[PDB]
Amino acid sequence: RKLVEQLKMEANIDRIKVSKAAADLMAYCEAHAKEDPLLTPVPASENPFR
Amino acid sequence: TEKMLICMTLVVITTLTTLLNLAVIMAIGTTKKLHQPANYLICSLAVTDLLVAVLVMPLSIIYIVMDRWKLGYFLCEVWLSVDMTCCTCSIWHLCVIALDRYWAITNAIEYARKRTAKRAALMILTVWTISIFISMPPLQCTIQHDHVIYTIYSTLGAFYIPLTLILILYYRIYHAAKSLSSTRERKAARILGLILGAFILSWLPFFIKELIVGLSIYTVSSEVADFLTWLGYVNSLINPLLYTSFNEDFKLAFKKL
Amino acid sequence: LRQEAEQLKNQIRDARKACADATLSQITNNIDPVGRIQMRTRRTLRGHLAKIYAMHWGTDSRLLVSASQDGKLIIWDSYTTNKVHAIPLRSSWVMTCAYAPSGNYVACGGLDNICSIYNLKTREGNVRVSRELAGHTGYLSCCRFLDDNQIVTSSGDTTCALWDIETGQQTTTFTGHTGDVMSLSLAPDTRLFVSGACDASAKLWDVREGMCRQTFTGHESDINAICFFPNGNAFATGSDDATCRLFDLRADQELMTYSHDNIICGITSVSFSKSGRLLLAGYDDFNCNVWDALKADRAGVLAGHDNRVSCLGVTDDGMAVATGSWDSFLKIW
Amino acid sequence: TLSAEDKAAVERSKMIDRNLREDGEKAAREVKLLLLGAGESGKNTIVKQMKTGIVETHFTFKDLHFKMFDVGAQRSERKKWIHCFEGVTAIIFCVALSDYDLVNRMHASMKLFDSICNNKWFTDTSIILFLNKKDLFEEKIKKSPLTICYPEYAGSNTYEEAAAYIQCQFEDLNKRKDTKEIYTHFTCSTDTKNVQFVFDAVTDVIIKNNLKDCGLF
Amino acid sequence: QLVESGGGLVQPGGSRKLSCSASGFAFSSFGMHWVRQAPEKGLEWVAYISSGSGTIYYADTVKGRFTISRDDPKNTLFLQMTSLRSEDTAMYYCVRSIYYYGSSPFDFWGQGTTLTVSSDIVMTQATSSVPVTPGESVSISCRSSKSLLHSNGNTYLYWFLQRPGQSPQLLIYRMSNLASGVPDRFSGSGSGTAFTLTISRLEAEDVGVYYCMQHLEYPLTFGAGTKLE
Ligand SMILES: CN1CCC(c2c[nH]c3ccc(O)cc23)CC1
Repeated sequence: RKLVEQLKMEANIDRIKVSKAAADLMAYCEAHAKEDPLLTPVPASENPFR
Repeated sequence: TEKMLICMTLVVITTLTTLLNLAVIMAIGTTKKLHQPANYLICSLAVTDLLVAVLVMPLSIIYIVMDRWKLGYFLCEVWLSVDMTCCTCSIWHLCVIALDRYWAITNAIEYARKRTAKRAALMILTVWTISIFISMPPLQCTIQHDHVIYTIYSTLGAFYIPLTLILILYYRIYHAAKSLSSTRERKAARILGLILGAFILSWLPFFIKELIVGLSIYTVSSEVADFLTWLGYVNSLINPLLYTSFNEDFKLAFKKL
Repeated sequence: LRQEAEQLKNQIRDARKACADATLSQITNNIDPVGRIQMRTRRTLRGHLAKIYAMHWGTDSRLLVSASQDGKLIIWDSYTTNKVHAIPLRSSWVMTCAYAPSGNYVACGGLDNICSIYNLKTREGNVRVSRELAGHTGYLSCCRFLDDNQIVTSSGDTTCALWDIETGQQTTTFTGHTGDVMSLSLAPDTRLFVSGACDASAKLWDVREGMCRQTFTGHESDINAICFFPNGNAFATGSDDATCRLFDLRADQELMTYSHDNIICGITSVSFSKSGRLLLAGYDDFNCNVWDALKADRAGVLAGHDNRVSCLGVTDDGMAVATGSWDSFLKIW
Repeated sequence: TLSAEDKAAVERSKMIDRNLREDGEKAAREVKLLLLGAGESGKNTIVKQMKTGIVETHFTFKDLHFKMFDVGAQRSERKKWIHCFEGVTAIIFCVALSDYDLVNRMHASMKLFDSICNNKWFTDTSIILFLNKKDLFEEKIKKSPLTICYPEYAGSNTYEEAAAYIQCQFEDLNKRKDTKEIYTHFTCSTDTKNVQFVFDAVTDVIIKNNLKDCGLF
Repeated sequence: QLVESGGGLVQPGGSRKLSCSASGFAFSSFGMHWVRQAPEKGLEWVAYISSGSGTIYYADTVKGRFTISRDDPKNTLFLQMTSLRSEDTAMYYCVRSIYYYGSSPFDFWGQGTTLTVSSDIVMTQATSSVPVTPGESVSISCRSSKSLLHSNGNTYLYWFLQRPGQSPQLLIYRMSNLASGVPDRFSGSGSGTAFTLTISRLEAEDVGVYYCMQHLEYPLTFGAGTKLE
């Protein structure tokens, strides 16, 4: 019974375009890539795991 | 022509033996599932086979191809002693593996507590101790049967009483298995018969001719003696297949590699 | 009241399609691929003697907690492999384990309906059961810490609950899932969390009031893994259909799907790197794969585990990735 | 290399490793048994006789320590947690004979048996089936024939023949006959003999596992 | 809680048994250290026994003369003393310690017992006395002959505060982490070889003797002791 009210409340949320969200995600990825040791193999000197 | 054919056959036999032993040991060591007392005994047998294949077989073919062996006056005694020690150690490893299997199958509950790396180590050390016990007395050059008592005692304590133990333990194991379609029982009986037949056809003729020569019953020819020596040696090649191919854990370990 | 459910679902789908002016596949086409992301097993954590189902990295990126069927939690010093603590569990059946953000508490649970909290900073030294979160009627699937006093739980009851450790009672109960909840994911801001369930749907919830912000669908089978994107505006999920899907909270729909013909088995765990560009998820058949969050390409393979990769975790700093598996070994990559 | 505290930390880790190895060795000898059945199959009575969530019952018999897992309280999805019991030595199944004409719990029990025995996680796991409450079957069958639920049944509605037919139908559901074995037995409210049968089944399972290790099975 | 027993007057060259009953904590998982303090001089390390007696260490002044043993079932720490020298007179403190990442070794010290008889890193505290008043900020300087900054980045240094007529209590461990129950007034910082302890908004209970200790390698050594009044 509560499912209909829950779905109605969920349907009233704000909606966004995919393009801008994808652009923001790509911007975040490129910005934080420099700070991602997995993406860029960190030198063994700074790597705590050897 | 014949010499070259014998050379290639013996070389391929020894190389296959040593590669199979190395594969078995690496598979046992790498895989954690294969870290069990029975697997420890199997690994000990495999390393014994590798030792006999990498210390005896090279000199074996060296002597066989060219009869006049002169690698060393004292080296011959060391070679004979190490060959006897390794062969007796392998036979007793088969015996103790059969004993462990019989205890596990029969005393599956009581033997579980005693099944530990300590027990396997004790078995390995006592097998080595028995082998050196039989091999110290002696301590073209070959062992001479100058003492009937010594040769009789050695052949009794190296192959005959371990053979009796093997037969008794495997008969008891088969009795327990059959008491406990029939395709599974047929497969178990076939495996046991194959193991027993391999061991017999590999070792028994050599000890028969050893008794014959020791007792002076008949003069065994050198060619037949060497043929039976190699028929006993190939037991080292056979053992890893019999003791690993039939175990699903070993199958997975080999497939992983 | 159920007659308008289909109409409202159709309206939601139409709105989503209208707002789906483009897809991430055509937006990231011009972005160069991350290439072959090769990782070696820097550390091999040994000491577990049973199947391992969960693990969690610490906020310091050094200490991690792992749970196995041996009924004990082991705190591993990943930098040196030393076992900081050994915490026997009253129940040997543990399916999840969490490490407090401050590190003062560690929680775990499983077939037992309690997400027992363990105090690592106990005065007596030996780790005790600070609290037991009883009240769930199904096997616990995941309970992730919010702070020293607040923790969320997900179990097989098809509902999630918010507990106060000091009080020991539920303060906000989340309901709406039809299938059993299998995983939890906490956003970087700690304001929202997403839980995946067996009904192939992921729901966004608010911790403060417990209202379901959004509902995500698209998976063809049960969902077993879920993890937030580092920015907190998106999350990826892993399901039994062998395809990982990326969902953006603002978009309220799928953005990218990661699957290959080679993989014909379900996903067990999912995690994101610090930047979120690399998507790492555990897979059956005893190996793990790395997926580009943008290009969706298989960046690399984390092979070496002899059993299913039950759990996967990434350090907050992204220095290394530790993958647990049913072979009772954790490997840090 | 290591400092004074680092050496102490390594020593603590070594002590933890020794404790872990000791606990694992102790648990290896421990027998893990999984308990399954219908809601009213009598599994609670069985565990009570031997001794909200999963319940672990520990008991000892003839030098073997047994721990049983009562998963009847788990109403969640089965395949999401059943895989945890892959290492159980044997699976104990409880079925209520008296519920053959009670509303159709026998149908649900048979579906449960089909799901559990044929599960990929329990391919090599033996099932110790138990037929609970035959003291009610022997009397109810006299008044209510077994043909009410299963028309395929034939012959006189006697307790022995009906029990044999039900057992045969149970082992008919086994799709891994060549890989696993089912040890069916009747509870009969005999604590001593029931525990003896459980011990015998565990011993037989261990012996077959040893034979498999030897390649004979 | 730690209580020491087995003291009293002894003749030179004698032997006596010291018992340190342990309660309120898992004595088995805690390493134990023995520290002796003379009536007027500073703390002196005696011996260390690790959990389970797997590793035992003694100071050069007592190596081969004192033996330390543990009995987990009784939760008691034993120190068999033989051939007691004249200089051995000191108040022996039973110290609790556990060694793991993020731990606080020497966190708890026993009340101690008084006994009367009828290459190593040295810490310098030339600033023996520094008068202070409530509400004032004071800094205590400690220096070492060897760099305590290990290759792993941990500076193995400890600060201990001993109130008049009370056993020392851990103040700061590893030069950066404050022990449980220590007010945030105390702070620790320094270079590889230069060390200093900062006290902010000093109050009455802060009065005592501050000891600088190094834990890079055994034997452990303590500073002279800075007395604040
Ligand atoms: C190749 N080797 C095969 C085994 C043989 C041997 C072992 N033990 C013995 C005891 C007595 C004897 O006469 C001979 C032997 C020596 C040669």
